Amino acid sequence: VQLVESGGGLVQPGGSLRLSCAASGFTFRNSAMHWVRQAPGKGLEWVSSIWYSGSNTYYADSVKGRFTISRDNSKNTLYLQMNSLTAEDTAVYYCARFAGGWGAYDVWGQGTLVTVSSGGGGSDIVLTQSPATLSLSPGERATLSCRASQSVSSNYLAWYQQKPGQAPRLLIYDSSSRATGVPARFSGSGSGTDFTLTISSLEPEDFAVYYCHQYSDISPTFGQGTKVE
Amino acid sequence: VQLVESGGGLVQPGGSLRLSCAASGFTFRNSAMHWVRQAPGKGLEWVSSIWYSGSNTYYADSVKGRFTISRDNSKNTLYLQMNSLTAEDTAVYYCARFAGGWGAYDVWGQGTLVTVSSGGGGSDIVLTQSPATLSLSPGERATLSCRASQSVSSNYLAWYQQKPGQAPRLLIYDSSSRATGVPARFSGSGSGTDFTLTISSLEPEDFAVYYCHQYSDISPTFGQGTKVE
Amino acid sequence: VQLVESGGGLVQPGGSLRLSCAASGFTFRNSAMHWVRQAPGKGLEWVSSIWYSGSNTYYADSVKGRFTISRDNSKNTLYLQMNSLTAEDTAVYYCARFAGGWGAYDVWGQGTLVTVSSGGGGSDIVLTQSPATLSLSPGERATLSCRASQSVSSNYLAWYQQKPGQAPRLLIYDSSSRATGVPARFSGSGSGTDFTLTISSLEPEDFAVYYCHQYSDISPTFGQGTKVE
Amino acid sequence: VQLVESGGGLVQPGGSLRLSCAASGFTFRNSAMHWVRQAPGKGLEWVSSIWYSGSNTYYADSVKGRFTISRDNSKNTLYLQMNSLTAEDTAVYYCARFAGGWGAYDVWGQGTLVTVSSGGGGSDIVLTQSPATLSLSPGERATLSCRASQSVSSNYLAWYQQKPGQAPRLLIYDSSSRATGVPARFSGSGSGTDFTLTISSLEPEDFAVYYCHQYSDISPTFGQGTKVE
Amino acid sequence: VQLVESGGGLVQPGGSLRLSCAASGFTFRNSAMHWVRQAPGKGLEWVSSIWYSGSNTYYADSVKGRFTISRDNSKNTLYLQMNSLTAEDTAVYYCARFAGGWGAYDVWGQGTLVTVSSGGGGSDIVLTQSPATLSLSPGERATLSCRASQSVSSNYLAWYQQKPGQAPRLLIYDSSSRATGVPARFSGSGSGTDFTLTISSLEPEDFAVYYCHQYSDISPTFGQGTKVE
Amino acid sequence: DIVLTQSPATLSLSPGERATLSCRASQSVSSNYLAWYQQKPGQAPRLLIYDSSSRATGVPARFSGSGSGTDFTLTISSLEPEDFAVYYCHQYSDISPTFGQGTKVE
Amino acid sequence: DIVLTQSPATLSLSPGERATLSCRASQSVSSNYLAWYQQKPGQAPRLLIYDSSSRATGVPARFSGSGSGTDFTLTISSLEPEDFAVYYCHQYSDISPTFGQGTKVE
Amino acid sequence: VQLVESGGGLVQPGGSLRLSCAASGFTFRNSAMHWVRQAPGKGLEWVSSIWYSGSNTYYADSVKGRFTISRDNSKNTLYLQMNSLTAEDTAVYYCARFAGGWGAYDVWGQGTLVTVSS
Amino acid sequence: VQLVESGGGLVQPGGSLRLSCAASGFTFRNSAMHWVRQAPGKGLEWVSSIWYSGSNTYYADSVKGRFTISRDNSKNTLYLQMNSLTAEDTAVYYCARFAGGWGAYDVWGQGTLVTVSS
Repeated sequence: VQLVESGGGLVQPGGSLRLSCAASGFTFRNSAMHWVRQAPGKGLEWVSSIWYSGSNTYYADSVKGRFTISRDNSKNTLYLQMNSLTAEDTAVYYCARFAGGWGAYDVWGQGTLVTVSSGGGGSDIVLTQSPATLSLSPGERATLSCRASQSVSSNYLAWYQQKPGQAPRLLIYDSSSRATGVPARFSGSGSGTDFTLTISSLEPEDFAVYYCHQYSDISPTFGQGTKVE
Repeated sequence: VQLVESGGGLVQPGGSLRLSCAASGFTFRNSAMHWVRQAPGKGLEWVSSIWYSGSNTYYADSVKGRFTISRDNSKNTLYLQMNSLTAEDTAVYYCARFAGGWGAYDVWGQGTLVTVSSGGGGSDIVLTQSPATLSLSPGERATLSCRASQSVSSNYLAWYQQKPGQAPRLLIYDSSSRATGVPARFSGSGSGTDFTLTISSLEPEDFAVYYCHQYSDISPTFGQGTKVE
Repeated sequence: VQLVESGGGLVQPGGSLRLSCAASGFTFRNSAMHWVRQAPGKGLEWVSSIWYSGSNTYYADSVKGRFTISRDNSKNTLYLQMNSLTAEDTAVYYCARFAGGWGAYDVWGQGTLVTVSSGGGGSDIVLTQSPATLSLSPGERATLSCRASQSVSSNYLAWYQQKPGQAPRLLIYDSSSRATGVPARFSGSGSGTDFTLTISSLEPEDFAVYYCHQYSDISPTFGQGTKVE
Repeated sequence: VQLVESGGGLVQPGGSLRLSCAASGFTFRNSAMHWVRQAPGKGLEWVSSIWYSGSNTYYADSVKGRFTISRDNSKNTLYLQMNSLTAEDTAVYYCARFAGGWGAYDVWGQGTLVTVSSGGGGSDIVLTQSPATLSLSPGERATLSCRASQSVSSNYLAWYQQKPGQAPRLLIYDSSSRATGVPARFSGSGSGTDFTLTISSLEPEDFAVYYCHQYSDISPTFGQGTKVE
Repeated sequence: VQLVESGGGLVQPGGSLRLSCAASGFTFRNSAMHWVRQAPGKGLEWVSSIWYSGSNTYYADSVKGRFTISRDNSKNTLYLQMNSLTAEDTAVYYCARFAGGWGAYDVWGQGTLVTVSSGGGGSDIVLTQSPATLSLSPGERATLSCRASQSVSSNYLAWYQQKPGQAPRLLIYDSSSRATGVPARFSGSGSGTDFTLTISSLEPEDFAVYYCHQYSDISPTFGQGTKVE
Repeated sequence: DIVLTQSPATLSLSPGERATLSCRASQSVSSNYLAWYQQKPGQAPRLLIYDSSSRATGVPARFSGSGSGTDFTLTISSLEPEDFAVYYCHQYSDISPTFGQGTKVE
Repeated sequence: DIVLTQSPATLSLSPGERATLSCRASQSVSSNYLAWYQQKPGQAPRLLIYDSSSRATGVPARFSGSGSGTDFTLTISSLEPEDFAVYYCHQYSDISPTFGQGTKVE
Repeated sequence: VQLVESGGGLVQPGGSLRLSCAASGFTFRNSAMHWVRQAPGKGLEWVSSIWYSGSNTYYADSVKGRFTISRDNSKNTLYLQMNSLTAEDTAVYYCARFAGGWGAYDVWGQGTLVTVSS
Repeated sequence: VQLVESGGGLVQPGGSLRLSCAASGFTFRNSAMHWVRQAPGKGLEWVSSIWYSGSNTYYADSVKGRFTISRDNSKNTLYLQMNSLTAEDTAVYYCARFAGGWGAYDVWGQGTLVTVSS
């Protein structure tokens, strides 16, 4: 009793790939066949299922509309056509015979790696903000840090304020330039790889999420934000 | 059926005081009598109990060895002798008749306020540190703020580092002078009412609790600390 | 330059204790010596000061009339005599040399723990009221909950109403018995560990704080209160 | 049912201390009473036992000959006389009632901290060696690190080699000076807080444990050793 | 250039022993001489020091007050008088010449083993808990293991819970008996050498360190604890 | 197997007199784990003394137990009319509990 | 003088595997008076098997001894982590007791 | 703190009978419980004992192989199953709580008479 | 049932040393007691044996004429007097109870290290 997988490989986002699984040693044409995948360093996730003629094929919500399970009982082969692939589809894909109360997934294919990527990565300057959270009171000082993995040329670093449900608002650009209409209690400083945003005396309207942003190259990146609550 | 209370008032720490409770309208000598107290803004707390001739009397753990409950049945009077008074004893004290399964505390005295205090204030310099907690990684910068309610004359402000289970360790004094043996990555600054401690590049041994301290008058005060974790 | 401490330990409320601090490596006879304490989990707090013959000795407000600082310059030893001890005095006590503008508390003792306690628990029946606050309008229904950590034998649980500046007033006892004169809109129910007080139609005079109270053992306990505002 | 403990504190090595534990709520005269201690950050450790006066008192090897357990049944009190104290006795000591098959240690005192120390608020110079283990082959290079918690004055740091069953052998002193008879393949370097021992080409006779040692003050300390396998 | 050590051996707790170290090849009468010890499977630890007349003798806190270092310069002999011995003194003791900046410990005695024990060739019942740590969330199952090196007669094994700063609390005794007031979600099982503590559904109040404890003989022992986080 | 022998089998006494009852074991009773019980006609036994000398809760002071090893005594200082009953001694020092054959105080 | 020869000198095995240890005597061991001991580093030897095949009280069943005359075997059916130690055989059939040189199971 | 007994009565030789003991007022699940019997006009005699899970149940030689002691901790009940009854088993049977060093048999059932006769 | 050993330590060649072994938990007066030693990194080696009064004490050839085994039954103590010590006598020495057909060396002392060096 065996399941021989083939296919997979490295593909670009939006591309297509077909997986196949050739069965032997059991009455394949009667067996329910599933596909299961496992993202790198993650757990098992059911993908799709197919059974006898007269039954519904089933899909996971992530793939419904993009993947197609099929079978050719004349070749004892199971297929998975994967369209509109994105980096979240990167996983090892297993074919498996489903025996339900008679063995669950009792036979597994060996699994094939499907990696969907456009060439990353990468050279991107990584921005790390600290701390993730600051609990303060009105009138107190807020000091926020942004550290870059590489030097930010021309100190092209900006700071944004974002309140819930609203678009980000420019506070500081060119590391130290306070934008027009921004109160003087906001000030930015630093150079190279070490930048700081200081709110001298917090007001009740200053409690929000703050992002740093480097625009010194063709691959703009943001920090993950510091929440001031 | 009433309990008439008397006594109480304002005393100094280490002082003594006796409360009284004269009963009428019931057979006092057969009733169990309790004292209950209520600190300003807090809830009710049982203090002591006493009962019949074979007096098996009980005390709350905090008052054991300091308070004495007693009764004079010929006078229908309940007493509470209060010795070794401290600020935690500040409360409104009630005498109460305990009816148990027939009424719990069914009769209460009107209550008398007992305040233990050695002076009105309390007019000290208040240091407020910010933030209370900083979650940071090694290599990052910690910026700690200490704000004073009044100007700190001569900038007599000091910073201390304290690790779990160890005595405090002087880092900075005179607002900005490093103590002997303190690495250069620690630096203090500020004047008047606004002081900051900055740890430029956090080492694993730098994660601890940091306190600021003003010594510009005869009432030394500390901040409540900032935990760098 | 070192301060070697000794003394401390575990004592009962109202007890007395004496701490010692032997100095070496500096001219102790001319030094200003302080005592500083730190309750478990809390911050640093100044206690007392002593200096040259011809200066004043100072005490924190809470310890005035209870603690006595002294020194024996012939033996280079500092003392702290602690009387009228209560649970609020539980702390690690430090002796420290005060250098003023030349180092603040630049030398510390290792500290000794003083614990003031008449017992170790703790195993009382804990009553937990919910919710802490109820904002309601007249005519609505208030449902107050009281949960006990252990079963309340015989359902000896009472409810009290307290208005600001007044003594508590018995509403319910034996979990479900309305006291004489209590309107029918109040009603208690429950058993074991789960008890509720229900005010069917709130009147303006019903807005107050409500406490539950178990009297099923020798250690009576109250809930912390529910404020119906 | 309660055990009220008292005593403890900070004492000099070789000093004496007496612990007491006052019982209530049970027939103390019939109960076996034990002492249990817990070193800082360690587990529970049995200390001593006492029973009826027709049985023998028992002690752990850690305390036998220096400690004396006793009881005064007329005061329902348990005692532990602690003589000839050593820093190894530093722990929180608990009194406990032993019920055997009817409850093991079912009642505990709250515990009192006993610290046996002669030092001040400062810490000894701590040496940390890294890595803990090095697995290498003959001919290869071994690089060992010793980092001090404080700067080592005059670079008074030494390196020793110890083979199983033998006394340590001096390799390097004054950080870089190679001892008499030591092959040139051993060499030390570094200053202040960062020191290194280098074995240029390992021989089979070099596989041993290596210790660093600072002698820049009156309190000598050693590293915890690096084993070269 | 030699130090010939002698003495040591196996001694009862509380006993006495004297170590000797005979020097030759150098001007012993002027040399600083130290004693250093090494517990089995541990690192080097300084014990005591003696020097010229006019200098202080020094001791480590582990031995100060019980051990006496001395010298007879007319016989070029160093002595260590070891009184009030305890199990924690078990170690190999080395005499060593201290040369400071001219060689640190450049000459060592060969070392003699001192073992302080009252036991026989059998070992106490060793309890091993596993795992050392469990990271769980409220509502989940905690399964803790305690394995004994020998069979625990009558299944006299207990389980305790200890929260930070508090005394241990009895959970289970006689392997399976749940103590009074312990919630039913705690349950113990097992026999002989294999025991288990199960917390069916963790509550937030269950996060603590858990110890097993055998009381089946005259030498009570504890497990080293499992921390549930 | 520890045999307990009580004596005398019968004691005829008046109210106000003292009754001295003896229980002797064939071997030493470990930890002095010996108890005394009172039993009246038609009723269940009642604990009087345990651990050789400890009086159970509610037992009047006129009852007192003493002894150790193999020789134990129950003493009733001043007999009351309600004290006339049968008295049993009981050793619980091992896994095979045994009782005396009883002393009838009449 | 009876010489005991153990083999092999060293056994490298993993947990769960079986260890078969052999003790061969230069002469017949009268009454099969042969014993096996386990010794861990820094500890005293501990009796495992005596009389060639008797498992001592408290010794787990996974240890078993067999053989007679001049050929004896100690078998550990399923090695546990605590079983890795040195094992000695020992003959006490005459007035000159002798030991094997040991087999280290690592 | 009490033990409620039930059962007993008059049975023929070779018959069977089950005794019950319902406890209240203490932690029955953890208690050692014994059965003691007393033949008419004779003395007290220990019969059987049961304790925590992981302990050995014990029987007097005179009942071993015929009597079975058991407990249902969820119901706080002690049982004695008596099989192969003989005229010598005629006695008043008591359940009792065993407190050892803290009170020996400090709580007794009221007893029930079992008579074996034809 | 245990053997409490004492003595040992570091001595110079030609020196003397006496080891002690205090027994409890069995009738020492009837037991045969042996000394066994183990040089560092080597195996177990029998040293000496002693039994009831009227029986022969035995010695290994390597210690015959230098070591003396003895016992004091009134104190339940076994002794080994070690004279004319040499570097080869360096070993951990164990006292042990010899049970023969009923358990060989079934009880061991914890052992004491004797080192002979100059």
